[PDB]
Amino acid sequence: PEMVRGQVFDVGPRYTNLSYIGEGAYGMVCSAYDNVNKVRVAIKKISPFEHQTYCQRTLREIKILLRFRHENIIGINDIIRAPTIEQMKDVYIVQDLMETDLYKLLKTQHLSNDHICYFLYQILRGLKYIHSANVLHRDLKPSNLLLNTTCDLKICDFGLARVADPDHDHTGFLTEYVATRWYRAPEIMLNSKGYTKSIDIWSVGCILAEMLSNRPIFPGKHYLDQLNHILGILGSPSQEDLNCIINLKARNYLLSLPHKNKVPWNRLFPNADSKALDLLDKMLTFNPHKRIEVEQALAHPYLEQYYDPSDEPIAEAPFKFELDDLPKEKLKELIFEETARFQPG
Ligand SMILES: COCCN1Cc2ccc(-c3nc(NC4CCOCC4)ncc3Cl)cc2C1=O
Repeated sequence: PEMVRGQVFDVGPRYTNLSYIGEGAYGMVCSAYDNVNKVRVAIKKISPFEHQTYCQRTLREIKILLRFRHENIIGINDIIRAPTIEQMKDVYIVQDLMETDLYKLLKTQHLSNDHICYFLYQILRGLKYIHSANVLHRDLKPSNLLLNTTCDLKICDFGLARVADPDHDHTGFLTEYVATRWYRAPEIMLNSKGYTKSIDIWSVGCILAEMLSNRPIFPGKHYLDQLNHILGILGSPSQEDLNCIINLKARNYLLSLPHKNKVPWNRLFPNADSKALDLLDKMLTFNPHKRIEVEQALAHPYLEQYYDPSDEPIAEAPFKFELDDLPKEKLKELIFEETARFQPG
């Protein structure tokens, strides 16, 4: 076992010469040389077994990604874990290594309008597949959009991904939320658990805006500041949209705010393609029921040079619907079972 930044990476001898990439609350990613396929790969060490929530998220991530196969989505190529539940302290997911991500690219590179268009196309093409499986990504952001030197784009990090559940989307005002703050749709702060597909379209909207200027459109500094930033650009919600917010705490907060008029997109993005801003507007709609869906976004005139629904595949086996109540110890068993197919035996 090699250390990487203090963590044992128990993946050798097949995977050697490890370099730290990044991490999260319960895992670390490294590049590693695969001594079999003779390529570098990405390896995520996941260490979730001391927390039910991280176990839930580990099982979803693995189960979702094992069902998916698509050019614009990062798959799982191998899973390393111990041969018995007793000896299993971590799980390692092996994935295609990509050169960079959109976060790093936007900090260093101006994107031509043709690159923005192609990137957005690829995002939406992968998202069409995800949504067609009845899955939500729920943490779409530039650092989760990987790229290689030929500008192929793949969506990664399904750690917050969930099967859609729109009948249980309602919650109260200021309900805590885990996904990355700057890409949260307004309704998260108002009345939404983020259990419908419209949550991901908002994030893609934010990504498109950020591609146009190299800067996050809504960099909220804290939870309610995120909504402040959204309403500064979109302006005050209409009576009709405000009437869809039935929770009094949320509604009366909105009614307490000074009036704001809509900032026209062509004012924030003077050099942008007019069709790009027309799609941007439709993705960054305040009311989630009125917000554009993934297949309509693909059909938008901005993407006319790429749109080809016959070459925009859907999932063969969508998710049909309960791991919420299960303890740490039973989810470990389910993770062990879910990963059994990759064992030598
Ligand atoms: C612990 O997990 C948290 C959630 N995260 C974080 C993360 C980071 C990185 C990759 C990844 N990164 C690369 N290439 C790098 C891109 C940036 O620039 C250097 C190379 N290639 C394949 C993958 Cl899977 C995946 C994830 C992921 O799932």
